[PDB]
Amino acid sequence: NGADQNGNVYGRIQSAAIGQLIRVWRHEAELDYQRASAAGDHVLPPVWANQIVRFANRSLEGLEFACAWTAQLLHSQRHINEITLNIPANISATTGARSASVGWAESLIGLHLGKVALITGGSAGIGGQIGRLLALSGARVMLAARDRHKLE
Amino acid sequence: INVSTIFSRAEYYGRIPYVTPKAALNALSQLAARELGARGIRVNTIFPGPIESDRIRTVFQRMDQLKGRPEGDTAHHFLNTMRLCRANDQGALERRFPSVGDVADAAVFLASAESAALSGETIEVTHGMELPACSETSLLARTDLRTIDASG
Amino acid sequence: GRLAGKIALITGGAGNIGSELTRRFLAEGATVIISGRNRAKLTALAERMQAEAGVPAKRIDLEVMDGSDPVAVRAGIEAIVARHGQIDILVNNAGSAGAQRRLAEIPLTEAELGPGAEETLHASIANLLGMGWHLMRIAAPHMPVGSAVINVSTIFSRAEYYGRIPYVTPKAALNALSQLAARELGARGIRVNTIFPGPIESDRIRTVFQRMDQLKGRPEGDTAHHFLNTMRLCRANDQGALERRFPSVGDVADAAVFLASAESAALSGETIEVTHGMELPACSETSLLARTDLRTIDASGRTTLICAGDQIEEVMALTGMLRTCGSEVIIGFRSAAALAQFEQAVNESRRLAGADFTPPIALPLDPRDPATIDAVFDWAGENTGGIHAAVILPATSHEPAPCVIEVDDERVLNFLADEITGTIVIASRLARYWQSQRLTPGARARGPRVIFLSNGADQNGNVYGRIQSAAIGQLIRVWRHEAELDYQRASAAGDHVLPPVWANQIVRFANRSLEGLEFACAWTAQLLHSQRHINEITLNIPANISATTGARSASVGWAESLIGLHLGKVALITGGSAGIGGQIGRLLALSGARVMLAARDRHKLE
Repeated sequence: NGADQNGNVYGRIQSAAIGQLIRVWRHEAELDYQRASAAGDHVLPPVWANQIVRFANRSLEGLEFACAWTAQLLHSQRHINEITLNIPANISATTGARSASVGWAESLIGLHLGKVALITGGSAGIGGQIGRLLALSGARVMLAARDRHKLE
Repeated sequence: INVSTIFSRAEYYGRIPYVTPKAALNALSQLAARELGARGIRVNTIFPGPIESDRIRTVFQRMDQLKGRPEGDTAHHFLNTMRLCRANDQGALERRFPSVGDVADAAVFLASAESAALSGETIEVTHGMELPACSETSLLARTDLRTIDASG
Repeated sequence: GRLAGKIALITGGAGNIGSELTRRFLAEGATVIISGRNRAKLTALAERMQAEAGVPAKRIDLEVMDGSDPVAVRAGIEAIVARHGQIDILVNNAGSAGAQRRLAEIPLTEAELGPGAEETLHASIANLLGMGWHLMRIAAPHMPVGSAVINVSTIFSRAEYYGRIPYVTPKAALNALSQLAARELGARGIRVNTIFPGPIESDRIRTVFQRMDQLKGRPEGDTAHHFLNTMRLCRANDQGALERRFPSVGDVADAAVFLASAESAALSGETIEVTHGMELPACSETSLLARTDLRTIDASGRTTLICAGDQIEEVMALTGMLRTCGSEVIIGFRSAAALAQFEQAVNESRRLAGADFTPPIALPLDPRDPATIDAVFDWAGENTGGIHAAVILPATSHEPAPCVIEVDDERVLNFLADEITGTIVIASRLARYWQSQRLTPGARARGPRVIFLSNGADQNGNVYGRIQSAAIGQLIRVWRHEAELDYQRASAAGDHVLPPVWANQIVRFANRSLEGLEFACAWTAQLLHSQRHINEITLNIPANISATTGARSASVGWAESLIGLHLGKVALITGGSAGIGGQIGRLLALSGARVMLAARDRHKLE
């Protein structure tokens, strides 16, 4: 039930049913894989299944976060012992950033944390770009130029 | 008063059509209690464990063969899940299956006016079955999608 | 009668609900031994019971007893078992109203007892948590097979029950004690059960709700109206109208008769709530599934206070991970001996690391002595500019007795005095300090952040950790409500005060991994110095760190500013057997590109 902002009871009943199904299915696949390993047959590892809940979201960015975690659980090596994973009603748990995301800088932040930088003529152009981009890297920037409005 | 089964929250093998609808029934019981509170009808749920019967013995043997395990391991495990001992016919304390009379006494408790202040609660006639009530978490951190490769 | 022929003793029967329980139990043929601190009240209850219900004197006994003293309770239990031989029903109902004051105004000593206060924090904890513990401990050796323990807890042990921490925290601790005592007594064949009555219709609850009304700065009846809204059921009144009101003592008495009788044999460790359908969050718990992003955290100008016990390793780790972010640290110990071992460890570390290793600033913080706390606060205010953040660890890291029922008295008194009372004292002092401060207009200052890092001890597991965790979690919930409403009142007054206190707890005793301590320290730093809010109270750690890839220490060093730079590319390097070719191929491989290592030698290339 990606459906949100209304509250659902059929959603809860579906969540309980699917969670029980996932639990019993994981147990089935696990013991089946041990049976196969005892038989020595090269068989696929146990089926790993999980559930992602969304109704418990009041915000807009819940769908993208849920899709990102869906891809994360699908593609990576990550395992989660619990079957049901709810989404917090307000995404104020890891900074904010909307789409965080990764694009246009993640290789950049933290490279110059702890430094102090004074740049001259940073009103616009290359000076503004270097000041801003180094500021995102974690240093403290001291923008000096003539026109006050462009600086602010 | 609805009689559900405790194995709706345990590792209960080979029996999805038996376990899933009962968990859905528990959720329906909670929601129906909420809705019928307004109209003034009390709703109560009971969780009887493995009750003394021939059918449960056949069920345990079936689980034993389907797991590929010697007979009695299912009984030993679910009896280890208990906490309580009751005096047997000879007065000795042992771990044994709860009887139908206990479930009947609890049910007549819930039905009668003596249980007026109870609504949507759950009582377990289980001799102390210790099972995980639920397995739930929340996703409080954003996804790291840079290192994910999904080729092929 | 269902209870005929059995020996039933009820603690705190001199009160309202206790009298109802005594009357109902005697109506069922049970022999009732009423206990209490006042001989006159028990005598009056016995005589009124005999006069009204016609009970023969042979079936009522008086045991004038101090429940908070284990030695006196032991003597009384020996006397009662000498006079009767066996006890069948143990009704744990006694308790006090507790100090109805805020954390910033809670009484610590007898000299601080103001108007409206009947006892101190220590007295409340002794009269609510420890007394039942001792009662079980010395009753069970004399409880025959088939006996029953019924303890009447309160549903307000899982709600925002304002202004009454000494009344709510020991009750949650008592609930945890009830579960674990039921688990252990299952081996001895004694059932243990718990009742959660909601608000109980009486003058006591009315006065309590009124006091909450003034202390909240709210109109009369707001608390009663809210708690009436929290329930589901409506019952027919004396006029037949279907209305919501508090459940009566008779319903709780009927539940107790059901549980005490053999009809409830199959019930062990369960909970029945006579609440007309109370709607409260059963628990607030999550798990940490992703590793910390510590790169963006800057802790300049902040001060962190570590209130720790005898564990040196975790203090070292916390100090290191805190100096990673550049925050200043102040450290206090509950015992001077552990401070001496800390000094010896610091001496060894300074010898090994040379002169550039700065020794941590060490001070004493004994919870029993407010003077040490005040002195450390003044020292921090004068040398570092005030305390901004606090982490609190348990009183001891040593493992308590593996059981809860065979432990001796001195150990129980130690755990009661330090892990429960001391934590509340430290929290009260911290709240007072942080609420005394004022802000200069136009400045955005951050609210205090408090982190209780509980039994980090792993690989063994223990029940005292669970009890402490429940107590601290309820303390955190009620303290958050306290600080929230305090900030609302302060803002209504136009005063620039510090933002509301944000407290959280970190549990570790479920983990089995070696890297658990580093992960917990990293999450402590992240929760302590970032801008983030986690609305949950307790945050457990996964038992095996297989939640986010692996990587051990992930960490950040030597790679992260380069990973993913050239994703999706294909690169062929020539002559990459060793040297600059090997380095460039390796680092590009970490960059997210696909590498074909080409050179002459097979062995070096492989």
